[PDB]
Amino acid sequence: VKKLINSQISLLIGKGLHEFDSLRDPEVNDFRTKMRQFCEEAAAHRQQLGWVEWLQYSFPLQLEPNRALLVNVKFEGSEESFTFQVSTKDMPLALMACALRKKATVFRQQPEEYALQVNGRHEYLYGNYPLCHFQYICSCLHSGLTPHLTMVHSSSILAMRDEQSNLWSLEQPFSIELIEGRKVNAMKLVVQAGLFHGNEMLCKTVSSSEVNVCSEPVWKQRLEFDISVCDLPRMARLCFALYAVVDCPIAWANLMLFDYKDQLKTGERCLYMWPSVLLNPAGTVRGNPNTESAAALVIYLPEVAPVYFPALEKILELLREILERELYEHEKDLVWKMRHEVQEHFPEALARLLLVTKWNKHEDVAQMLYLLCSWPELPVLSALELLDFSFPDCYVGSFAIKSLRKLTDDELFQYLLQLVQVLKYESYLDCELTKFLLGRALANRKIGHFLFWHLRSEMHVPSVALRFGLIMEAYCRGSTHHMKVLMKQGEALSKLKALNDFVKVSSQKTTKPQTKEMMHMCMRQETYMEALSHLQSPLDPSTLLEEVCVEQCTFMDSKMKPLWIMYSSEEAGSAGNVGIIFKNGDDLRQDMLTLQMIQLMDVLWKQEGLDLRMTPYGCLPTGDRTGLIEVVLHSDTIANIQLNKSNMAATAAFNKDALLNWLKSKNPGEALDRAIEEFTLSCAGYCVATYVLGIGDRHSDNIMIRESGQLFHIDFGHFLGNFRVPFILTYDFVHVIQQGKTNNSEKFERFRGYCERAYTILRRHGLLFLHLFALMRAAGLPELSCSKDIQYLKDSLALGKTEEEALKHFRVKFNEALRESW
Ligand SMILES: CC(C)n1nc(C#Cc2cccc(O)c2)c2c(N)ncnc21
Repeated sequence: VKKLINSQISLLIGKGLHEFDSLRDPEVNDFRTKMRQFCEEAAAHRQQLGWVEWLQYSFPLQLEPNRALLVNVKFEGSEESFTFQVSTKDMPLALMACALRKKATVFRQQPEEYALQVNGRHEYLYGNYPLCHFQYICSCLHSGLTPHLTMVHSSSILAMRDEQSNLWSLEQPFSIELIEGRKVNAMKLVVQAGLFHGNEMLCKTVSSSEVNVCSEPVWKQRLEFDISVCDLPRMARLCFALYAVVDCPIAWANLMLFDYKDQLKTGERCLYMWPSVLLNPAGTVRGNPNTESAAALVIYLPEVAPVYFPALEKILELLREILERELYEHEKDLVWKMRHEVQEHFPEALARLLLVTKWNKHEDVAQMLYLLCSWPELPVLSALELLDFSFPDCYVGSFAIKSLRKLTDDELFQYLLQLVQVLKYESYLDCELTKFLLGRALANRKIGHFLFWHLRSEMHVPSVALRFGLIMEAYCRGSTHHMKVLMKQGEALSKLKALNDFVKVSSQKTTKPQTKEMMHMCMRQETYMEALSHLQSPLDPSTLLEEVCVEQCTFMDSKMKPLWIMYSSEEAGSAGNVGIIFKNGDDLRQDMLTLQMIQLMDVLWKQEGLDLRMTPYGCLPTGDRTGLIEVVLHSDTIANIQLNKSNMAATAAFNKDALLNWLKSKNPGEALDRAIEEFTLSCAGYCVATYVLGIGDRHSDNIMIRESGQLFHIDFGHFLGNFRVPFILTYDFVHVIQQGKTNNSEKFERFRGYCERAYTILRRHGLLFLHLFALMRAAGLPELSCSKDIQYLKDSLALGKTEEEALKHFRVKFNEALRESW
């Protein structure tokens, strides 16, 4: 059985556990040891949780950032239900007392024993919050549906919990021996090295002699460095580039100069190199695993007598403000002199001072650290900054995790994406960020859910395979039940990948009706119906994907021929009628990120009382150029609506009418105004989000509308202006805002306000978006690479100007956009 588990993990994580031993690497060993233990202690705790505490682990609350409503409640072991009238202000408990009072009458005769389930979902309503505060009641009110819930008893939830059981001496210059290499090229070879502490180098770089592009090369030279050894900061990273010349790059490689156990390194090292596009401090510090086909440099670290980085005990012994909101040489000096007054009077300026400290003078690091040890904790926003590669020092990083523990789960969920990329910044395997992420992930099943997919989705990337594999194993050890649930998911994705391949081939030999019919047959096979049914949606674990409606599944006509898969649930009703789209052949990362940034805007907007009726649909990469998109139902592209067909509700005299005629046929009588309002509001959000993010190549095929009026965008392969992308106002939306009328500045100008509010709200959190993109640089995304891309955001938010100017500027942009509307 111990064998079984091991083998299911191997299958889950897409790499086999045997490959971890094979390496004969004790760092991997220790990581595997320490992390298993830690994780197992987390599951121990979980099986003693109170029933309510268990619910908070497994089904965390889905909350919003007087008036009457109708609710259906029912009990578990019965089909009989009651419909109570209540107030949106009422707590869940009030409902639960109704229900039981009704039960005790029809059945002829204790609220807190209970939680309410959303029917057909992994979703529960509990806590002291007005019904209307829950996303589910909230949502129910817009669409006009009546919430449906089930009284679940404490014994029934405990039954669930149950089921789920498992030093200063050395003053001479630093040097290595460059010895030999083993690749091929066209013309002379040369090497280049520099000692880096993150971005900043710690001395001028040095070089090789010229060696003809021959071998198999052999240098046997001490490369000597412009820095004394006793100065090397703890996170000294030594970086090599190998290229050729008469500039043509070939390979790079980095290593940490101390091992993971603080011991400085000697003697000889063989270096398996990574392929080129010249010196790459940001690259990983682990060798290329394709040792067969890769160039391997050999070097010799010269045993300097063991030696350890000194323990913290030892380190403990050993016109200001105007600039303080990129500073000159002297400006830096003042800051450093004032460092105690910075700690005492401006603790939030920690970062600007870290960047002034002299990472290549050991004495100064010792003093900086000495301050950091009594530095007050910082706001979440400031902590997010300290995580950047600009702050390699492990003592700073630890302080940043410390400051970040106060992240709520919802906040944590919000920035999870970037915290995983940051892992790519880590120099060793056992690190503060990992324990944190795994700890928080073992405390919340939703966090656990997404950490795992973020990790699984990158197992094809050689530079991260081992790091991520090791983490997913650890999670598994501390959550056997959840591992079974995710295999269920991966098994489904496995089938879609085979089904999607069939469809690509098929669709090149035959007609779309013919191919759809074969898909349906292939899906009807026992192995498929079994693998595609009765799972949690990898896009949102609280969504249950029950029986797949084969007759309703099909495929899109785009290049990669993505799949459209529908699902139903008798137990959830019309709420269990959800759909997912499988796509294989494209990078979904960029789209995912884009979608997370919109969702965040909507959060920030909502927090200031502005609801722009956004449609933040799920989009989740799962594997190599594979992942999942959420089906938004009851929607159609602008392009389709505008085909202006015959024998349709919507055919007018003028192509400009069609889209409004469409809103009309979906919304009879009085209800047309609501839809125009939902259209106007969402239209403003998308105009701002696309403008702020530099998204372009909007056109009527990749914009959609829901029957409610809500407009939203799909298919984002381009942001940050990577084809200055102008703000866009499309004439036919403008026509819808203006309720069909030629002139209507009352409706058109309310629309401008929506835009200006939305825009100015995001400037207030400009720095949260700058920090988040700074951390996304670790993703390797082609369109998020250098400083020019972040500048793009600097300029779109006018984050350097006062709010008078930015708003004035924005107003010129919007006007310009109007000119372009006919
Ligand atoms: C109607 C078609 C065009 N369509 N396409 C939809 C879609 C997509 C998508 C989103 C981001 C990236 C990407 O490549 C594709 C879609 C959806 N999500 N919900 C409802 N209908 C949808």
